[PDB]
Amino acid sequence: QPRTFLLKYNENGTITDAVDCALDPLSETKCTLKSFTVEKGIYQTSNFR
Amino acid sequence: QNAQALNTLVKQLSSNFGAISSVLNDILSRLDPPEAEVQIDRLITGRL
Amino acid sequence: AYTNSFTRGVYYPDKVFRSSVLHSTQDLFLPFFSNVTWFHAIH
Amino acid sequence: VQPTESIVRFPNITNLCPFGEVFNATRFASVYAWNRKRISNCVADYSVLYNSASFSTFKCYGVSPTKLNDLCFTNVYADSFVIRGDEVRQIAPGQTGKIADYNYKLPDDFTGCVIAWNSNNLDSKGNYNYLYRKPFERDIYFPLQSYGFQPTNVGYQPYRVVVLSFELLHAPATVCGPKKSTNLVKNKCVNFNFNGLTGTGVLTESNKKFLPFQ
Amino acid sequence: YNSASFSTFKCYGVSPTKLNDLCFTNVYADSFVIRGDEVRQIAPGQTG
Ligand SMILES: *[C@@H]1O[C@H](CO)[C@@H](O)[C@H](O)[C@H]1NC(C)=O
Ligand SMILES: *[C@@H]1O[C@H](CO)[C@@H](O)[C@H](O)[C@H]1NC(C)=O
Repeated sequence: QPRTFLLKYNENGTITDAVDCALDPLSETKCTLKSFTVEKGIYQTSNFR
Repeated sequence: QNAQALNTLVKQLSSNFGAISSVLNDILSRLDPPEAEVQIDRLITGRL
Repeated sequence: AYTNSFTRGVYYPDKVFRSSVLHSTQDLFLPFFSNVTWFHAIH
Repeated sequence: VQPTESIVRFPNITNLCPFGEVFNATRFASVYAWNRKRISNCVADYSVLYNSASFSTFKCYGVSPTKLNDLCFTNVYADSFVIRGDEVRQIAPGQTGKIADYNYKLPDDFTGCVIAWNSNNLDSKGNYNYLYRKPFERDIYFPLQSYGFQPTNVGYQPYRVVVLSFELLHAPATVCGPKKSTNLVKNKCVNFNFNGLTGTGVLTESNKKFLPFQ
Repeated sequence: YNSASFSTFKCYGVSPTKLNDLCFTNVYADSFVIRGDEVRQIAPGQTG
């Protein structure tokens, strides 16, 4: 399916992990921040309609 | 905040702003000047 | 018959080296934790 | 620091491209179901086409014909078919009418060339064989029609057309201009050009671990 | 501009209606014959 994925390229330039940015709200949060770790907070990840 | 603003300013060079490519050297390799200027004016307007 | 994809089936989206970085691409991917149909060669 | 010299690095291949086998084919396809050769792994002179008096038009989009010998593409797709001389107007990106929709819709963002010429010498006889009716769709009660070509026909005369569509992807290039490669230079500010990727910089050899496809 | 003889009268950077309002330092008039098909090519930025 056509999806946004956030891809973790390591030091050697192999992809070692990914976030499917449409999977769940934590995955939207990771992709909103371009980050696999998320610090404690409230994050405006999207607008629904 | 400084690092985020620089990274954002640098990353905005990748944007088309409506040009056929966001790379200045593509337009100058592909297109002759009368048609190239129409694409470069869009890049100048977005980058400015 | 079905099984879960888990996080299987990501692939390098383009012919480019990148390193120590997070890159957000959008492309045709296998969705995470989706079902995959399961079949047998025999039996 | 201004660049000291230019460096040009095209692929180490020299076989000339098969454009003659497109341009001199015995029959160009019926436009409802046009034909499409792929050019790859060869050197493409475009000045031998653009300099030819044989062509009534040579019009390009996303590239200028004067520049084509500097470019270096991954594939080139050559469409071939026949139409009436009025319908060459409809073979352009963003057009409207019978050819622009019902048989040969171009992409709205086409990068390529449309090369068309009168063929009333060879496609007229009349001759009734050439059959007419989404982007690069082949449009195979239903509509079917064919052109009537007699040498007495100018808008109703046969025109032959080639449409070149250019693949500017980031893969290993295979259809590249006559522009010959130089030596490589390192630790010096140079006006480099790899496969048409022009820039300016200090090239220096790197410890980075490129994967074999990158 | 009022003559029926001119098959084309294409002006750039000025409109043929306006020209009686203007003064110029010079006019140059460049005079030659071409085949009717190439009358397209006699323009800023055209090719062939
Ligand atoms: C990176 O490459 C080096 C050299 O091949 C190797 O020793 C190291 O284990 C690699 N690390 C990872 C995380 O792939
Ligand atoms: C088509 O045939 C002519 C005569 O044999 C030849 O000169 C020409 O090179 C061919 N066309 C192309 C595009 O090579």
